[PDB]
Amino acid sequence: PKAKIVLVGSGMIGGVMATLIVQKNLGDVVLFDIVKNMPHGKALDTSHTNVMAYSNCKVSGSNTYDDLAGADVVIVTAGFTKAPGKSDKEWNRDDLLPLNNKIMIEIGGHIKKNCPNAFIIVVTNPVDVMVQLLHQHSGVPKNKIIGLGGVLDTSRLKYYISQKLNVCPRDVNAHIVGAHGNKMVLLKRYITVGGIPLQEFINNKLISDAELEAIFDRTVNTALEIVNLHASPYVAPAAAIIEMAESYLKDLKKVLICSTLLEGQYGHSDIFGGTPVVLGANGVEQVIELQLNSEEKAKFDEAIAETKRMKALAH
Amino acid sequence: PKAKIVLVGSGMIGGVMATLIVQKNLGDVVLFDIVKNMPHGKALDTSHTNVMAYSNCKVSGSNTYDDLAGADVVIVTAGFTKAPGKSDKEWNRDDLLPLNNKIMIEIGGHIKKNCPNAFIIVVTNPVDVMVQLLHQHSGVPKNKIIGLGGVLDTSRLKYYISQKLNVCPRDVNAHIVGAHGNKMVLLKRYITVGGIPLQEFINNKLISDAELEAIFDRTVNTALEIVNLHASPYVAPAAAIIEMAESYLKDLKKVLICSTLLEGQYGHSDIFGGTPVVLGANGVEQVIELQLNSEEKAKFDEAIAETKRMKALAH
Amino acid sequence: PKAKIVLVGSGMIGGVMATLIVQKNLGDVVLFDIVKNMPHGKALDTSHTNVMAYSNCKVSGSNTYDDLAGADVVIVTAGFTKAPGKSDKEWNRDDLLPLNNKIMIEIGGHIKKNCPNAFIIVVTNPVDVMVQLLHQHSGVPKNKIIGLGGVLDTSRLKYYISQKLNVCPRDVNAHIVGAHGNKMVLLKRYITVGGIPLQEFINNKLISDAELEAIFDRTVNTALEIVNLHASPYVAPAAAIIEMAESYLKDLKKVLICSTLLEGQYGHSDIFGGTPVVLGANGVEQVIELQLNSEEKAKFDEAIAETKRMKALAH
Amino acid sequence: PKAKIVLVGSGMIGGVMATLIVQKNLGDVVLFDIVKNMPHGKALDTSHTNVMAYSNCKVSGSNTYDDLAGADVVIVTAGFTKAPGKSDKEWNRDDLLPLNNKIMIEIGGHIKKNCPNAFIIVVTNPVDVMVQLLHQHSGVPKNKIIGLGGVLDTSRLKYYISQKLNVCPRDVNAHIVGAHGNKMVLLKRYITVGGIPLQEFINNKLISDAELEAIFDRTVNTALEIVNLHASPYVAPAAAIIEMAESYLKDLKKVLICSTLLEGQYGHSDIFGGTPVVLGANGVEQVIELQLNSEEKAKFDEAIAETKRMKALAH
Ligand SMILES: NC(=O)C1=CN([C@@H]2O[C@H](COP(=O)(O)OP(=O)(O)OC[C@H]3O[C@@H](n4cnc5c(N)ncnc54)[C@H](O)[C@@H]3O)[C@@H](O)[C@H]2O)C=CC1
Ligand SMILES: NC(=O)C1=CN([C@@H]2O[C@H](COP(=O)(O)OP(=O)(O)OC[C@H]3O[C@@H](n4cnc5c(N)ncnc54)[C@H](O)[C@@H]3O)[C@@H](O)[C@H]2O)C=CC1
Ligand SMILES: NC(=O)C1=CN([C@@H]2O[C@H](COP(=O)(O)OP(=O)(O)OC[C@H]3O[C@@H](n4cnc5c(N)ncnc54)[C@H](O)[C@@H]3O)[C@@H](O)[C@H]2O)C=CC1
Ligand SMILES: NC(=O)C1=CN([C@@H]2O[C@H](COP(=O)(O)OP(=O)(O)OC[C@H]3O[C@@H](n4cnc5c(N)ncnc54)[C@H](O)[C@@H]3O)[C@@H](O)[C@H]2O)C=CC1
Ligand SMILES: O=C(O)c1nsnc1O
Ligand SMILES: O=C(O)c1nsnc1O
Ligand SMILES: O=C(O)c1nsnc1O
Ligand SMILES: O=C(O)c1nsnc1O
Repeated sequence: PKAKIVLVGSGMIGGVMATLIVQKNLGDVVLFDIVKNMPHGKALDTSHTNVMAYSNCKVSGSNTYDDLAGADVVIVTAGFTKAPGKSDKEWNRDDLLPLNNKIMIEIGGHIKKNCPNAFIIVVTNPVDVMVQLLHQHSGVPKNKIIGLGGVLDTSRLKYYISQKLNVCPRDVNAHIVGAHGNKMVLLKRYITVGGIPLQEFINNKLISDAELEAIFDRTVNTALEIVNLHASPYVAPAAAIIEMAESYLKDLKKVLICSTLLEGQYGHSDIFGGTPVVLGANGVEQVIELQLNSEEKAKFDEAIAETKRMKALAH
Repeated sequence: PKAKIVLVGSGMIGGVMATLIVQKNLGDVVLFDIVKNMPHGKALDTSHTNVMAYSNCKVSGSNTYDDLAGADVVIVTAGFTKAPGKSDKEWNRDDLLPLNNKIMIEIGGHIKKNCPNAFIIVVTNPVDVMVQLLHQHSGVPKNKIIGLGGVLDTSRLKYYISQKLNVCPRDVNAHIVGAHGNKMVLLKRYITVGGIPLQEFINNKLISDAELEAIFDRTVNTALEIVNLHASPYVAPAAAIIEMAESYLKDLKKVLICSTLLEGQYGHSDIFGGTPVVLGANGVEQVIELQLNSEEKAKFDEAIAETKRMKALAH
Repeated sequence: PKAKIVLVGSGMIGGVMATLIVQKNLGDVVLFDIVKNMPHGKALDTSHTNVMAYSNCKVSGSNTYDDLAGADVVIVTAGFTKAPGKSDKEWNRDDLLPLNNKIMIEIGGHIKKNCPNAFIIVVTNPVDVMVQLLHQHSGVPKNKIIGLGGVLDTSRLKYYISQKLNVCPRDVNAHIVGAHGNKMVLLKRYITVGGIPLQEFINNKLISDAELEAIFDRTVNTALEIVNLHASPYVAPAAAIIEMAESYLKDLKKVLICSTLLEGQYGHSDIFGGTPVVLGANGVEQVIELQLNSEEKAKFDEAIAETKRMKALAH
Repeated sequence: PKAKIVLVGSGMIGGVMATLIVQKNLGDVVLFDIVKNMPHGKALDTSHTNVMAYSNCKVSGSNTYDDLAGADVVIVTAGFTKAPGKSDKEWNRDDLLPLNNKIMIEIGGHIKKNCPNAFIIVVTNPVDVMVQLLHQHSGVPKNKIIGLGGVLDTSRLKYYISQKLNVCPRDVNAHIVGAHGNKMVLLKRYITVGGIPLQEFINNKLISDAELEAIFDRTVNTALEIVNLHASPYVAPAAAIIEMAESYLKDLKKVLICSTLLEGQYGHSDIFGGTPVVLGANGVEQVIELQLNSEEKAKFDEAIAETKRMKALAH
């Protein structure tokens, strides 16, 4: 029987996710939200695309937490997108902390009761904090919950480099680790193009170090760039989440960078941080530790310290 | 070289269209709008999905009409979604008439100048009126412009019946003609399930005539149902438009119900109305005239009369 | 975890099936055959396409019946393609009877022992006979075993008509029932184009009755036409089988014409015959009985009588 | 209008290619061969899959060279698969030289006359020799003709490593250069897993150097392994060719290792050899030169020397 996918939060990212799930025929979808009627409306609209897509996925709205019962995958976007009061210039994910904390606790209790065996993907910011909080309150095993970060951050870095080099976007591979936010760690040493070290393209003057520095800055500030032009990013975040959910559902075993519980990797324990993992039928099947140098490790440490700082304020 | 697809209007439907184009690798996309910066922001967000989708489609924003130059396909959603002043209870597509008319004229002039050989899909309501107005002002051949209607309306009818019968949505086929709006003509006689007349399923008590009447009413009022729950429909409309655009771009020759210039079919000329057409490389390759009975023709006439009434008020 | 799909028979059709399964990422594949080493060779070749296809399906060869253990779907092509001694001019599926009978019994015993809960698709000719024999010896429920016939036969009829009318092949729908072989029943009354009765296109002189008669004859004799040009058909048969297997695996609920146990439909019981069925997670979820007229019923009876004649000779 | 793809040679690889083209709706297909009727038979069988695939690609057979007229892409598999007289134990691509040389000249003349603007992919062995011969006789620009090699060879290396590491096959990237045959150059230094250097996985004892040496040997001898089990490889070769053809047709700009004219790269000129190239709308858009060390260069030189040796014998 089809997988049951519950989207806890039916806002902008939730809507794109439901659309992409039907396009890919991935499973039945529940759009859950605290807002009355809205999820039912989005679900109805989305359900009709089964015709155009040649798919057969139910799409239903919900205002009832117990509809989590029987969930195979739960995706959590519930929460605030901006500190009610701060300008778009001064956004920052850190300010979402006080707004989204209590929400993870409430959701965690309902997961523990209704679907303790579900695979969980957390999106709510600041994600590296929120994911651990949900882990602690839902009681699920460490191999069954991850947070969105690296797939999204690297899509931007990969894309921008592919534009400069005039190659297929997917042919650029790259790693961003530690945390999802302004302290994200961009690993220049681990960038490849068609499996070839980026340094060879730099040596050939096909792309310069200065151009790469500008792309790095653009990558870190992308969410901000989009807000200064439109609104909180939702299309690419949704596509990133679905790539993760799909790897689990279809046992693809893709290597994808996500927030996961660290147990000594990079010298860190008792905290979640971004690192390449392998996602398949058993959830997080492997946690891959990059063999970072001391300079890279120092930056990783800065990222973890910021997650810890915000974790303390959420309590 | 890739097709160039210009979305004239970068609102809700435009955003889903850009997303679906990248998912399907259909061509380069321009999100054009009169609103400053917003299209650039949506384009940036959407562009990153090339990575997750294994695609290579440029996505760019625009505030400049001359970016229509070189367009292979132009999709027009530009306009108003609601009479600024009327409640959601009392919506009606007819009220969008005074709000969207001048916009078609302006767009038509820019198409004539920049991309006279493009294939045009009109979405702005009331669509059967707006499409003819754009046809007259853009100067394009009758085989190169159509309006959205039947693919969207029938997706709802097909979906609702498939739910009751527990079969694949695409396996239900159905026809709604005349016009897109409250006078749409639902043809009960032309419904099939797996290619089998629906009447056989009625004879077998698998679905009743009364159940079908309720589905018919729900179908006509779907846009209203969604607004009373959320907002103007955008996900299914977008998927319907892309199915049409894809048939053209890839020379699929799909039979799809769209608004097209009538030249004697059903007894009507000099007006656009909804009817099955074949869409391929040469645009509207065939206009199919259903052999309607007198009772069905009477309803078709009512639909055309309403298009004519609104056409007169737009002038 | 991924579905396990065992192909009992690794000849021409088995090879295309394995290829298509990897293309669609449908599940792990076992190519089983009595021929030593050959299945291992085909499996190795096919396994490499996971790279090009972005898939992750194991493909393994087997010469051991107990590898049926854990099978979710079993597809049976094992047997003879031609009476060793008869020319290509005089082929006939009936002559395969004495060559393939004992093989179904042997396979059935291994299914009963190793995978009694698997969904079975039988291909070996004459299929309407062989499928019932396998049903009786494997002990599986009637909703869990079907035979290939109508999806393949109608693909030809649909294709040939689409060529004449210049429309998308999938837009032509049609029904062929009773049995797969020279007595197949072509139902002219149940042909549609874009959901529209074919008779309307005949009335419009877009296709004539005489042209349709020629297409009907070509359809019945297609296997023979291909043999007189090349060899036993294998590419379309494989695609037809995979469409069936996919509907089951992904709970699509497609209406597809297949050989299934009749329990009074068309007046027949205790025999398998071709009729539209709905295929989903629970196997044959629905058996649809077409409301045939007496002339059509007479032809259906002729088809069943031929299945019965050959059934008797197989015993 | 749809691309026209002519398969010059309708044997085993040609058949899989036609099937995959229809699955992907890539363009119209002509199966050309010198064997009477056979291509027509395969074309007929394959054409029916348009129904199951939701595609609309014509598939036609041909025994007439002038059907090359209007070709957008030409794929050449025409020739011998084995020296008529040598055992399967002692195969070797070198022995195909005397059997396939005159065939390239004949085909080249017909291309120059009928489709001088087509993009050409050469498969016939020994490929690095045959591709240059076809280049010289067809008169096409150097950016419009390539040979199959690295995409196929690396699929095996990538696959075998992915099996050991339990990750998605596509997540392993690797490079094999110089020539397609027993002198292929496997570059251990350029292997990555999820974009991470393979050496990190070796350091972590997840895979050993000894295991990699065995995989390397298996990779070079794969064609032989399959023949000792079944027959000349055809499924993966076909998938590799289609990935190349698709990158061209859809302007994907994928980095793919293929045989191309060298003009100083690696110190070599006036010969074709395997190296990463970028394939898009303009054919070979970029030729990428790996920054090989002296030890790797020495092996590249050995590969080129073997191509030169056989080139001389073909004249
Ligand atoms: N991890 C990452 O890489 C990214 C994280 N995000 C974060 O994801 C979150 C969602 O983003 P959007 O969808 O754009 O926001 P949105 O505001 O459009 O949607 C959030 C929805 O959650 C609902 N909600 C509030 N409490 C709830 C509860 N208890 N249960 C269910 N629903 C509840 C709200 O009514 C709202 O509809 C934000 O915190 C954003 O910062 C956004 C992009 C990327
Ligand atoms: N034909 C059909 O079956 C359907 C038609 N529609 C109609 O499509 C239209 C668009 O719907 P949505 O995208 O939801 O509305 P929306 O309001 O979200 O987007 C409309 C966009 O057009 C822009 N615009 C205004 N004048 C313009 C101009 N001269 N050039 C370019 N852009 C301009 C606006 O700034 C706005 O961003 C509405 O009229 C709606 O009624 C909606 C659903 C179905
Ligand atoms: N139902 C339908 O619409 C169609 C049915 N067919 C039938 O399907 C059958 C297979 O066709 P092809 O693949 O082209 O034939 P094929 O001859 O290429 O393959 C048959 C394979 O079965 C193997 N085999 C024999 N006994 C076996 C056993 N006990 N267990 C496992 N394998 C065994 C043979 O070694 C051979 O490799 C034929 O009977 C053909 O008539 C073919 C096309 C359509
Ligand atoms: N480059 C690579 O990585 C690989 C190359 N190959 C080579 O590709 C070639 C084809 O392989 P298969 O399809 O398995 O062989 P095959 O023997 O099944 O097909 C070759 C076909 O070419 C036909 N032919 C002969 N002369 C012709 C002409 N003048 N015009 C058109 N057709 C002609 C033959 O009748 C035959 O049907 C072989 O040389 C093989 O060694 C095979 C695998 C990989
Ligand atoms: O990175 C993003 O796209 C983003 N938008 S709002 N919150 C985020 O993490
Ligand atoms: O039918 C619709 O989905 C619709 N929403 S607003 N305007 C429309 O025609
Ligand atoms: O119908 C067919 O394609 C066929 N080829 S051999 N046996 C068959 O039923
Ligand atoms: O490498 C191969 O798959 C092959 N089979 S025969 N000739 C070849 O190059």
